[PDB]
Amino acid sequence: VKKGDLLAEIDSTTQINTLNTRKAALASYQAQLVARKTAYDVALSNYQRLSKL
Amino acid sequence: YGQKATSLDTLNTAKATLNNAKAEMDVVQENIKQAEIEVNTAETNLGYTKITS
Repeated sequence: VKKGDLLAEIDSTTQINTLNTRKAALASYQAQLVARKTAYDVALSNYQRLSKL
Repeated sequence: YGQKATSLDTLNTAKATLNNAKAEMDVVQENIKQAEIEVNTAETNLGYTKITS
């Protein structure tokens, strides 16, 4: 069996399901980034002006 | 108003409510006049204080 070869397999299920879990988490956290950034855009261009004035 | 927001509805206050201030002061000029006038005529109906020869 050449180094690093095909030998076994188990129930990878529980472990991939939780991988998919943890990639959904992320996949929403980036979608928080969307809003929790534009909110700052609306409040950067509000402030940078209101302060000048 | 050049600073993007300050809705026109509040610039228009200022415009028309400047001209109303200005003009409501003119009215009180013409009144100052009419009072200075009618007061000189009110001493010129007081010419008659010797009935000069």
